[PDB]
Amino acid sequence: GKKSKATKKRLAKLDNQNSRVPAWVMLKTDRRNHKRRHWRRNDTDE
Amino acid sequence: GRRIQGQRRGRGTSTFRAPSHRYKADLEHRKVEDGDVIAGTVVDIEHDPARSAPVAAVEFEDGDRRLILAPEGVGVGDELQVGVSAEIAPGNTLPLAEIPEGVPVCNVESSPGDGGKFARASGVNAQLLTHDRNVAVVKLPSGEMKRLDPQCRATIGVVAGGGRTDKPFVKAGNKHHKMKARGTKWPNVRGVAMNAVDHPFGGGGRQHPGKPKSISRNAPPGRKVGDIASKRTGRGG
Amino acid sequence: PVYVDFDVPADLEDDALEALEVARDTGAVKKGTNETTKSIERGSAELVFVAEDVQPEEIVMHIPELADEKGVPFIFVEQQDDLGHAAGLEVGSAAAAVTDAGEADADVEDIADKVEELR
Amino acid sequence: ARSAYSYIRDAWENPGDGQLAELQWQRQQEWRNEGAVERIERPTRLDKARSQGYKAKQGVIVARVSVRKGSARKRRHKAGRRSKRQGVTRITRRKDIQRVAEERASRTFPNLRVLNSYSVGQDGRQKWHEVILIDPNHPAIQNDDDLSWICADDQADRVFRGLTGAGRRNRGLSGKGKGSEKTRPSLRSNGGKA
RNA sequence: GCUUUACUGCAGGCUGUCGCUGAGGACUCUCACUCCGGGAGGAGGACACCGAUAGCCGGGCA
RNA sequence: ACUCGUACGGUCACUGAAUCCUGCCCAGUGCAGGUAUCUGAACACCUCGUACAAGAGGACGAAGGACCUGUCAACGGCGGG
RNA sequence: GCACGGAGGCGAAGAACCAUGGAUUUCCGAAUGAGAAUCUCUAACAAUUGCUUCGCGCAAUGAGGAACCCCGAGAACUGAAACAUCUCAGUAUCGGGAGGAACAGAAAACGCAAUGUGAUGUCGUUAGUAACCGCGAGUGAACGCGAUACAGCCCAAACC
Ligand SMILES: [Cl-]
Ligand SMILES: [Cl-]
Ligand SMILES: [Cl-]
Ligand SMILES: [K+]
Ligand SMILES: [Mg+2]
Ligand SMILES: [Mg+2]
Ligand SMILES: [Mg+2]
Ligand SMILES: [Mg+2]
Ligand SMILES: [Mg+2]
Ligand SMILES: [Mg+2]
Ligand SMILES: [Mg+2]
Ligand SMILES: [Mg+2]
Ligand SMILES: [Mg+2]
Ligand SMILES: [Mg+2]
Ligand SMILES: [Mg+2]
Ligand SMILES: [Mg+2]
Ligand SMILES: [Mg+2]
Ligand SMILES: [Mg+2]
Ligand SMILES: [Mg+2]
Ligand SMILES: [Mg+2]
Ligand SMILES: [Mg+2]
Ligand SMILES: [Mg+2]
Ligand SMILES: [Mg+2]
Ligand code: NA
Ligand code: NA
Ligand code: NA
Ligand code: NA
Ligand code: NA
Ligand code: NA
Ligand code: NA
Ligand code: NA
Ligand code: NA
Ligand code: NA
Ligand code: NA
Ligand SMILES: [Sr+2]
Ligand SMILES: [Sr+2]
Ligand SMILES: [Sr+2]
Ligand SMILES: [Sr+2]
Ligand SMILES: [Sr+2]
Ligand SMILES: [Sr+2]
Ligand SMILES: [Sr+2]
Ligand SMILES: [Sr+2]
Ligand SMILES: [Sr+2]
Ligand SMILES: [Sr+2]
Repeated sequence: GKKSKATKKRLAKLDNQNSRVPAWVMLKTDRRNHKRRHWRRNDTDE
Repeated sequence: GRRIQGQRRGRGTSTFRAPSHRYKADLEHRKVEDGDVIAGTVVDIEHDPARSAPVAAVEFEDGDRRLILAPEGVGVGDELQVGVSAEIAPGNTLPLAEIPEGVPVCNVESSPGDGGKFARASGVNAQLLTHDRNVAVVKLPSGEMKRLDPQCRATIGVVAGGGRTDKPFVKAGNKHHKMKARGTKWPNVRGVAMNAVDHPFGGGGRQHPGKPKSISRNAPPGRKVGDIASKRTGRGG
Repeated sequence: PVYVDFDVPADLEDDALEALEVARDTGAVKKGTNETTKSIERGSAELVFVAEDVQPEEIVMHIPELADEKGVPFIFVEQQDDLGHAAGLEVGSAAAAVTDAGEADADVEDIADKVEELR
Repeated sequence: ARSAYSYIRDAWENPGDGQLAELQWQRQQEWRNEGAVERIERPTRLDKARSQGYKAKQGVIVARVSVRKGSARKRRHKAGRRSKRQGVTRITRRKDIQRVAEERASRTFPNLRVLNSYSVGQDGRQKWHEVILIDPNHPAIQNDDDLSWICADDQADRVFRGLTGAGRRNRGLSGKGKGSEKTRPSLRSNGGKA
């Protein structure tokens, strides 16, 4: 495929959202990333 | 039921359209103010996709290059004329009034100045019969006597490509190729061979129209199939 | 045009407007199709003018026949704005009536005559 | 005495006779070559316009509109219907042509509001109406004691809601008594049976 | 779903009539309107197209 | 749409290469043509009725039908004695 | 901030926090210079209008909103123990449009017929009455009365 600049920005975002909940959020909230996507198992928009 | 093929046609979808973007040009007579001082030279002979007949490219005095509905016997170099005074030779165009009776003509106008409507097919021709100050009588290819305005322009001679119909296609593949150059859906499936839902003649154990084929002129589209308002049928009598 | 049954010479028209121009400085004149219409109806009119470039024509179609059954003489003017200028208006005027001239009765008198003759 | 206006009026009582007959025969030729909505500097029927609220002032516009003559232009049912709902030919629409005309005019002049309209004839295949529209944003009108009412917010697009004279008549609102049980205060409020 | 001389209707076509629509059971004309022409102009013409209605046909469709 | 197409065209159908052939039937049904006479709606017209109107009847009568003709490589038929 | 971490910071120069008003407010979006799956290309009220100093100079429209409201388009399942008129229903759904509410509204009314009432909504009632209808199934008002709230005016023309 050929990605446009905008397409590329959205792909990047999705990639970033795919990171984990930082360790400290755990301690602070005294105890999951409900948006953990996989390139293979999932399918993004567009 | 479902609309029959004749009805699908009217929508003018791609399947039923002519390969227009592939067609060369409109072969209408040139427009002259008056005088007839219009002459050009046949610069080339070309094949016309839309009619399976040759057409001639002409270069006129004033610099107008245009394709023309060529009669039999026209070749490169030859000079053609178009006007009231134009000479009376094969390949020239002038109003019927100026044409001598008993002279085969082609690309005859229906209304003076339309550019030609009658006798344009391969090897055909109209026959100028009677002259007058009010009516020029022409005999068209179908054998019909047509009364026309003597002011209607035409081209002397018969259309090029005569005899085209004398040789058989021999095979489907040949029909195929010709059909692909026309606004026509081909091949043809018989009505009697379809389902009752697709045509008035469909249905039944064996194939056969379950009704007379001569249909009334007043029949609505969808029902007007078979022999339309036939005045008679068969070969007898 | 549908109400105009005769053409008035550019020169005759010239004399009339002039007569109308002095008619306002001296005598009395009416401006407007309505006021003109009432004068003819009241009979307080000597000569009425009717432009020929009136769109729509219904605004003045009645002037001709109304004047005839009232003996009041009438004359046509080519332009609408001229008639308005002659009547001393800053705008145009579809029709005008000279209600009792003034130091022009001599001409207005002749103008009427010249018209009758002009059929 | 009679107004000059009365004469225009009296002529239009029989548009088929007299001078008017000849004027129409001429005009319609030009009209037939005009568009669907042509703005005009002056009303063809002055008396009627003034009578309907017209005024020679800034913000007052008049436009002639033509519409195809006859009944509805309806498409036959593609799905099953009982004989009753199969009709196609003799069915007519519920809005009269004058109303269709007022709406087209108002669409052409989005910023203007329909004040009123009237007929100016027809031939065998179309009808013409002239429409008086007002510019609610022009100060010459915001100050007119006889027209400033049409400047209110609730008067916006009045024609599209039937607030016109032709609108109100066509909605069966003329009679104040017998026969208007299902028209007043609105067709919709009466279940749409009027 | 399909069929037809099943019942009842609806498109559609033919045909008469009224409006468009004018002048002098057959006729001429030109000015509306139509068509041909780049234009001038030519052809046709109160017909035709279109709106309305009436009779006939009408599994094409419900 | 067909159609930058014009009867050597293209639309609608039937049969299904070549070869040798393709009989009889137009009564019914279909299509088409004609039609003295018959039948055949509405508008306008006339009579009766109504101070008007509803309505009844009359005269005229288009396509259509009756009637006649053409037509089966048109639907189809080609038996019993 | 949700959010109870680590580090670090701010707050008596009165922070946090709350109310009111103001500042900032990327791109796409009615989306309006042209184009485009949120970007790009070379000065912009694009488009339709009114006014007009006739120059986009001054203005209007466009799109949104839970439903409510007004104007148009308008089914069928269903009921009638079938079904076609009828019914379901002017319902569902579709097109257009306004407001904080809409619409209606100062009699060419009513017609308890009168020596009577007196703009218009709406609520209660009048009443499943009158009326409609294969006179089947079903459909179905109004005047009046008791209430709520009340408010009446402006043009066209005549004459100027
Ligand atoms: Cl072929
Ligand atoms: Cl409006
Ligand atoms: Cl009362
Ligand atoms: K039903
Ligand atoms: Mg990573
Ligand atoms: Mg050509
Ligand atoms: Mg093809
Ligand atoms: Mg085949
Ligand atoms: Mg099969
Ligand atoms: Mg069938
Ligand atoms: Mg067979
Ligand atoms: Mg006043
Ligand atoms: Mg309400
Ligand atoms: Mg043309
Ligand atoms: Mg069926
Ligand atoms: Mg076979
Ligand atoms: Mg086979
Ligand atoms: Mg853009
Ligand atoms: Mg039932
Ligand atoms: Mg109903
Ligand atoms: Mg029953
Ligand atoms: Mg009901
Ligand atoms: Mg009542
Ligand atoms: Na994937
Ligand atoms: Na508007
Ligand atoms: Na089925
Ligand atoms: Na037979
Ligand atoms: Na903000
Ligand atoms: Na703007
Ligand atoms: Na501007
Ligand atoms: Na049942
Ligand atoms: Na059933
Ligand atoms: Na019923
Ligand atoms: Na009482
Ligand atoms: Sr996979
Ligand atoms: Sr051509
Ligand atoms: Sr041409
Ligand atoms: Sr069959
Ligand atoms: Sr034979
Ligand atoms: Sr002026
Ligand atoms: Sr709006
Ligand atoms: Sr064979
Ligand atoms: Sr026969
Ligand atoms: Sr009150």
